Amino acid sequence: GVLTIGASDESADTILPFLLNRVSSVYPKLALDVRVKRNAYMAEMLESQEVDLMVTTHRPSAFKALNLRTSPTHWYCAAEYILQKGEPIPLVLLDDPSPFRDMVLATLNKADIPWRLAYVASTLPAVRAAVKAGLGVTARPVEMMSPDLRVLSGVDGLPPLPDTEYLLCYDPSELAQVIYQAMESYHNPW
Amino acid sequence: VLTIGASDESADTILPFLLNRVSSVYPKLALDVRVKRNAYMAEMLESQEVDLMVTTHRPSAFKALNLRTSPTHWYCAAEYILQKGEPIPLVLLDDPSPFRDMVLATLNKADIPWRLAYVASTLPAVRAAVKAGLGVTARPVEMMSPDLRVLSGVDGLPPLPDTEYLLCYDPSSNNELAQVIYQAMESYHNP
Amino acid sequence: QGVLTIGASDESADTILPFLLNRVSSVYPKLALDVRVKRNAYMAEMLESQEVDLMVTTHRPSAFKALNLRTSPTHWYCAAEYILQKGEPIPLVLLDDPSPFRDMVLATLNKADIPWRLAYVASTLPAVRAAVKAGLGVTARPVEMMSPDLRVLSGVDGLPPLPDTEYLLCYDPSSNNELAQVIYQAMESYHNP
Amino acid sequence: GVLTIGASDESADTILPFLLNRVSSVYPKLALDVRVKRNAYMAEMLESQEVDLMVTTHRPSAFKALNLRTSPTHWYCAAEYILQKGEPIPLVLLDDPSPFRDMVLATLNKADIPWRLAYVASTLPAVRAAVKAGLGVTARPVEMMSPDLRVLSGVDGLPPLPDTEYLLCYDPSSNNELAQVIYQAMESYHNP
Repeated sequence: GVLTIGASDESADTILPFLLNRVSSVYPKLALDVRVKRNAYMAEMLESQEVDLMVTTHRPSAFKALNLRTSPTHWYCAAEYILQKGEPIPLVLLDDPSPFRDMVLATLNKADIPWRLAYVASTLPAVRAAVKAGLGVTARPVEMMSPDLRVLSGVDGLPPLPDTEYLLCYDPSELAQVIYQAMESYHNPW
Repeated sequence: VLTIGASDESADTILPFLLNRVSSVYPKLALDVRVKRNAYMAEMLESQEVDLMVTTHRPSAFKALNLRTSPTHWYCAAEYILQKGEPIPLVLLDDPSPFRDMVLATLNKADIPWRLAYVASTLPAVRAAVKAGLGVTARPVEMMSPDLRVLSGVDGLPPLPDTEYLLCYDPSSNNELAQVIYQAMESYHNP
Repeated sequence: QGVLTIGASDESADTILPFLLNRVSSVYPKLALDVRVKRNAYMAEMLESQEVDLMVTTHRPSAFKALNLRTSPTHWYCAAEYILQKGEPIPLVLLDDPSPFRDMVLATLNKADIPWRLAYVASTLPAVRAAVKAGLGVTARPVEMMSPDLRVLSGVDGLPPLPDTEYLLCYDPSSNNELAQVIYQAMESYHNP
Repeated sequence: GVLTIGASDESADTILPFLLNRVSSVYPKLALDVRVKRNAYMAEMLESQEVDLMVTTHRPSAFKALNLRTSPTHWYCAAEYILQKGEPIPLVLLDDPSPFRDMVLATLNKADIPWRLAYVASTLPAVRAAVKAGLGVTARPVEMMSPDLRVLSGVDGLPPLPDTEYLLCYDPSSNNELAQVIYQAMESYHNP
């Protein structure tokens, strides 16, 4: 057969290595089409059966969703960046939609923290680069950590964040089913 | 409103350096950084879609300032087993990528048997397959993570050309942002 | 123009000593730098005996001035594909005493009635990280240890939160070393406007 | 019983995750204390039988030595470090002994390149920290590469460097049956 996997850029390089390793070890005859789009497009890709399985950081509402990894989410800035207390937090964000864009704005609002969109771009590479160059502050899971970056946390004025879930998602409505369930009886243990 | 195009490769490696300097010396100026695949960089700078370009493929018709020279290495999974004797299983982009063109030529010019074990459309798809131990690729030395192991001559792979990180400009436009920023980044690498 | 002796613990030598040594050897380009790197516990003794003029540690002293250079979150780590069986005592990878992180991880887990066992005790950090990555157990370290070999354990895995780790530049006020104080006075004027 | 492995500070965290991982899956039956000392002191530890195995990047003369990893060795400096042309190359090195210091000076003499010791340190973390702080140049295996750093190659005028071998080391003239059984386990599992 031909297994098509959809993964967000975010979960593509963090948790797809471990999955894609296991896919090509138990079913070694099977061709692998890994399609990477933004995290927003992942629902439409699984609904329209463009992909057989999905690895996302945004829980869907209509599809069974197995959790592969839960990461703490951190505020990030450049290692030598200066977070100016008093002015709005200068945010470096994706354009609409990334739940993370939606999520970080909600979190700073619920803490009465002014913010600003210092840099909006359409891809993670543009966002990652802008934080590292120190154009402002962003939020991603703990796996984005490089020596380029520093964590901004409560003492710098930034509120706690929800966890990141890296979710394998499957549509109940044959090769999608067996691979999901092979990851599910191999996830807990045994 | 300076629009900078950067290859998927060179986006996080060499654009932090540039994007830092533009938004510090000319801190007023809005930034549209559009990042596409490595091949589309040539087309984008001529068609005036971008003001500037940062790629690892030297163009022939554009000014090209070299921002960094890194060695290119073969990579496989840290725990990968490369079976010497049977064909080199490549993890590559689909056409086009100069890295693909360079890898096949370097394997062809040294008469090494190979195969496409995995052809992908994006770097995140390629990296995942290398790290999962689906085959080998060649990328600049900046991709080295603990997931990966370096293949060198010892394992049967010939040396690879350097990776050049290029800031590129089209002189045939009226773009002051392009020209003065290209000359400004020339005032740092070699004033 | 003198020879500045800086003491750093294994952890804060790697994380923030590049940042420190960069700032020192740009304002005083003539000044020689002797950095002696030991465990985190020997750091208090070293500054009082003026074996070093200044110290960078993650354990706040009781007797010394302390400039805060970075406050990082502290996280539990295990190997990326490690399996934490809920129900068995947590197998810990630790240093022997003394190490602040040990005292914290033991105090942390005791403070919330979670059983543990010493799956691996090591003598040095390179041994500890190697043991965490080998999937021999759990640890707690600042977020700066995070590599792809590893996975972070949080609340959903049954582990309590951790107090932050502070990377502190310290000075002996019971001293006469213009070197220590004036270099100390340089580091807060770049970490704060 | 108790398996004592010595690792260099260098190779302790690079390739010892794999070995100590493999020891504890085939023999979860034995306790193991890994003590990491400087890269030179590894040999004396195995001859004086303080440790049963060694993992080093400096080949010893008296002991069995399994090749576990051959990775390219590179010049490093700070990502934005500025290497002047003719002026002598300012080196960031350990003080004697680290064979790496011996190797950097040996190869820089084979091509007649002027140098100077801009920064000598006591520990690997102090040397790497000075390289990252951008006080000069060092040469370390490709596993040191982080975004802090840039690689110096031929383009900038520094000569080529030899590979690094991460070697599992054992003394055959000592009858540690546990040492050899772990050596052959890493030898029958480094070759499938």
